[PDB]
Amino acid sequence: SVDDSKYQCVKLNDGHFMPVLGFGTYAPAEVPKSKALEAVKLAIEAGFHHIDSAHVYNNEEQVGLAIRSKIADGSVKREDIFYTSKLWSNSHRPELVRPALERSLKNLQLDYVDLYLIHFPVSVKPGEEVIPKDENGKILFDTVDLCATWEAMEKCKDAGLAKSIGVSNFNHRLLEMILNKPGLKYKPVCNQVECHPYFNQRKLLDFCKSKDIVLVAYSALGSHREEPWVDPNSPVLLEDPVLCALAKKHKRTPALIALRYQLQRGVVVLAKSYNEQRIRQNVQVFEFQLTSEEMKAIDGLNRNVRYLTLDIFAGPPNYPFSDEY
Ligand SMILES: NC(=O)c1ccc[n+]([C@@H]2O[C@H](COP(=O)([O-])OP(=O)(O)OC[C@H]3O[C@@H](n4cnc5c(N)ncnc54)[C@H](OP(=O)(O)O)[C@@H]3O)[C@@H](O)[C@H]2O)c1
Ligand SMILES: CC(=O)[C@H]1CC[C@H]2[C@@H]3CCC4=CC(=O)CC[C@]4(C)[C@H]3CC[C@]12C
Repeated sequence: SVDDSKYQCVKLNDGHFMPVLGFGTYAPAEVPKSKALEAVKLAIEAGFHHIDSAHVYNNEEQVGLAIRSKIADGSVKREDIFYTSKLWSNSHRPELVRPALERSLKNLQLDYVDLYLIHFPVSVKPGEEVIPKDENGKILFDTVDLCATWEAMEKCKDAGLAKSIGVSNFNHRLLEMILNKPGLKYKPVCNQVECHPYFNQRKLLDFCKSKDIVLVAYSALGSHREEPWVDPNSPVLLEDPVLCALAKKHKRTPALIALRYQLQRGVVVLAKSYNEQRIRQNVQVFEFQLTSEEMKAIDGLNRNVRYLTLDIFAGPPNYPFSDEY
């Protein structure tokens, strides 16, 4: 490694710096958790400085241990790790936001997260069930004002427990509601949403840019494809023939093309892998560049394919994916 003390970062609207390539940690239920531990250690070792998890992924104990293990063995300093967690929808009530963050931190054994996000804007009833249901099997939705959720998030930042705060799965209207909030103290630094060449989010992205909100792309390689979350007949992004042709031309891979596309359009990009080789491969995103004509060809792949509809949460007004953007 010629110089691993530096790496590519973007300045967020609160003055903190976010590494532009993030390691995704979600794995399907059939995968055991010891795997998350090793994969995060490998990611750190490969040069990932941004690590994305969430309370609901049920891996934070493992992800935390991997981070502390790599600090303790001298590979990395805490300040050169950007760690994201997320507030699950059964803790949107403002009184529960801080306890949920403290709980993440306790599982992690870290003093702070770098970023805390409202994970999804549809609230469900508080309690131990992450998806609470009634006698008829219907989800018990909760009526919570997310402005009040945001205010509690602001207090977490002021207490130092989250260096930065942001949102996920917010649409144009929901972001406006937060930006116009009475007494707003901190804008969200980011909106983490699904983004890839079949769903390139240009309209939402331009809106985010106009407000200096960074868009953070998940499922940027086409998603984990885990049923029932993702339909098995959705097209497989990484078999796209334009992506494959650019990959061959560049002597890279479809995945790397998909990742590089996001970097060049100003998006911070996540990439999940629990495989040694693919983990290292994904860091190659910084070793080549796409021309304007290649970026235009990738822009032309847009085709309204949303892998993660999360339509179990459809119905309430805060369900984000029924508006155009
Ligand atoms: N905020 C939200 O609602 C939300 C939703 C989804 C995800 N996320 C975050 O974003 C992350 C990423 O999204 P995602 O999990 O949907 O998946 P993703 O990153 O789009 O895609 C990852 C899949 O691609 C594979 N892969 C990785 N690198 C590859 C390469 N070089 N070549 C070929 N295949 C490769 C992985 O398999 P191998 O593992 O076997 O390599 C994995 O199955 C999550 O883990 C999570 O942290 C957030
Ligand atoms: C990572 C991801 O796409 C998110 C979207 C919806 C989330 C799921 C919501 C339902 C759920 C309930 C559980 O008890 C385990 C976690 C799961 C299985 C969640 C895993 C994280 C999911 C799958």
